[PDB]
Amino acid sequence: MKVSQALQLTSYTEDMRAQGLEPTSQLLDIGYITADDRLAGLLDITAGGRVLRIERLRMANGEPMAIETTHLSAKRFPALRRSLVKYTSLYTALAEVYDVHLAEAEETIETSLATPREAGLLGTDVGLPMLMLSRHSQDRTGQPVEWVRSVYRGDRYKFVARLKRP
Amino acid sequence: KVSQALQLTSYTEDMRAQGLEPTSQLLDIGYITADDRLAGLLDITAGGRVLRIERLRMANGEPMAIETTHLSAKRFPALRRSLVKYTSLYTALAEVYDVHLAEAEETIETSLATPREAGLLGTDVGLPMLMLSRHSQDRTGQPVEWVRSVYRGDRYKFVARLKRP
Ligand SMILES: CC(=O)N[C@@H]1[C@@H](O)[C@H](O)[C@@H](COP(=O)(O)O)O[C@@H]1O
Ligand SMILES: CC(=O)N[C@@H]1[C@@H](O)[C@H](O)[C@@H](COP(=O)(O)O)O[C@H]1O
Repeated sequence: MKVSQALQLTSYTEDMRAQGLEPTSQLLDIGYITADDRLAGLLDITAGGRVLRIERLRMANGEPMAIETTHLSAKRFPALRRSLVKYTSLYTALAEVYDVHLAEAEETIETSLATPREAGLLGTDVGLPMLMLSRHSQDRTGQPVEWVRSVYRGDRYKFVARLKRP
Repeated sequence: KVSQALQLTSYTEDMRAQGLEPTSQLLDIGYITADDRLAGLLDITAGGRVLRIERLRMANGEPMAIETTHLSAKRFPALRRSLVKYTSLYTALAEVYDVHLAEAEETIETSLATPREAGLLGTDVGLPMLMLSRHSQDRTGQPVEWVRSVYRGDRYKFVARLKRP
């Protein structure tokens, strides 16, 4: 009953088309923030630097799946906020508008509980275990492009990884 | 929350990969009968004998996970004393049986702690847990193990390196 998601450097839009499900999104909030030392180091920008923050509800066939909050350097991508009016896929926007392509990412997987707001958005009981993911991605020139923190419904997701003995 | 890269390594290797000292407690070990599910996973006949091993995993002495391992009993004679000997299942597999893991599929999910798990892990019933399953095959292409582990949600995180094909 859970979606089985392969761990791979792919977009939510790509992932849902793999599942044969229709991906839609709801822009919960978008705008600029000032980076603290942590976010500055992750995006290789000067402390105090401006960060585009994008928060989206990701749905599969109209049902809430996850809330994703993505962070990118506003200085590098000043027209990206506006460009997302035209693109549903962030990765597609980066490729077509800025010729930026992701090459490597580190993804972290943890579990914890949703905030009251998240639980309301996802339609889950607030006591439901959730899958808390982060993704730190870099492009083909080795520059960090995004830092993403996400909350995936614990009752709808499992992740799958292929392991190899080195 | 302590980090741990997803790759085909043992608990022992992963712990020594950090500065953490791995210890385990053997909770139980015994034979069960395989249902169709397990029989398929281990490539034995339904009704076949499976060795189930239950271990408590500690990092620097603090309880971290309960790990339940399933293997074909017929394939691994004297596995119990061999596990006592080497402590690492993977070391035992290599040294005793000349069995070497080549590939595995790992599943990562959430769950809630059962009363048994909460008691063993010194935590609360209903604490969010990370539930990981590993299905591994050896260099002959044969499945070796099917493992299910429950990690304290407040103490563990798993890390994966992604690269675009
Ligand atoms: C790691 C994670 O939880 N989600 C990633 C996220 O890092 C990325 O920003 C998004 C872009 O999807 P889009 O191109 O469809 O907007 O795809 C994935 O879902
Ligand atoms: C959920 C999982 O992947 N558990 C793996 C398990 O499949 C594997 O049998 C175990 C081996 O460790 P050991 O040699 O006993 O120290 O390492 C665990 O981490």
